[PDB]
Amino acid sequence: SLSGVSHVSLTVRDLDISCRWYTEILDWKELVRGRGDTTSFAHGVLPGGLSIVLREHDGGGTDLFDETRPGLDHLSFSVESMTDLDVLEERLAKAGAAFTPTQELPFGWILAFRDADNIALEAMLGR
Amino acid sequence: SLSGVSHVSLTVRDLDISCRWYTEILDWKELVRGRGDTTSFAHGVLPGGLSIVLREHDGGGTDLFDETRPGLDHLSFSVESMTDLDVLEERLAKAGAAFTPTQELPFGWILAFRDADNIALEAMLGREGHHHHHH
Repeated sequence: SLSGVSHVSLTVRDLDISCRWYTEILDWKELVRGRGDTTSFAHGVLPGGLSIVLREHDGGGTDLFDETRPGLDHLSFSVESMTDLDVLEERLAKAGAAFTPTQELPFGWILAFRDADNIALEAMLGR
Repeated sequence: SLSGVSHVSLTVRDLDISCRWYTEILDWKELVRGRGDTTSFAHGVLPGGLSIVLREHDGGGTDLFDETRPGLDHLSFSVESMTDLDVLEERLAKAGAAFTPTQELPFGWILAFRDADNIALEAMLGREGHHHHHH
């Protein structure tokens, strides 16, 4: 049957800028780079093994991510301990990224942040 | 350390339509639906454990899924056997959904399809180290 996620492909405004951001913030490791007919991409993997492909589409506007547009509302990553969240907050702050400090909720702790294109991301330590 | 995807929250034009679509196509099972500040949501889980939250924004439904816009380009699921792909194609066809026949590639087989909001999805089966091409 269906097991899980093979990989998530995210559209970014500037490949290079996003590659650096994901590398610095989430330890994303670029494996290969490439060029499509109307796009440029970078396939990378996060600690834990999750595959994340960043894709820049030709002649894209300046337009940022918008939760109200069909597609991604937000992507939530699972972490192993509170330390992971502390480290993320430290990296986010140092990069001057937008983020709301870890909040404790009924089902766990959530750290909500935004990438270089305002894409809504979260890191959660579940109970 | 980061350990993968906790869950994926998708923005959809019509919550009810999407719930039925995901239930019927991917055996998504709704665990609870509620109301947020400016949204309606339904949290469900897929076979294999992946959590998917469907979310309808009160002020949404005017723009279309557009992979050229920041956010999701496409979401690819891992499947265990060819039969999983065969079943998906059958369901997609029966439902009159948008999809292309499963394609055989060097490193595996991929079934590309769209949900009710045209969001780009894929089902993937690996080749190397398996015997799916030996039957």
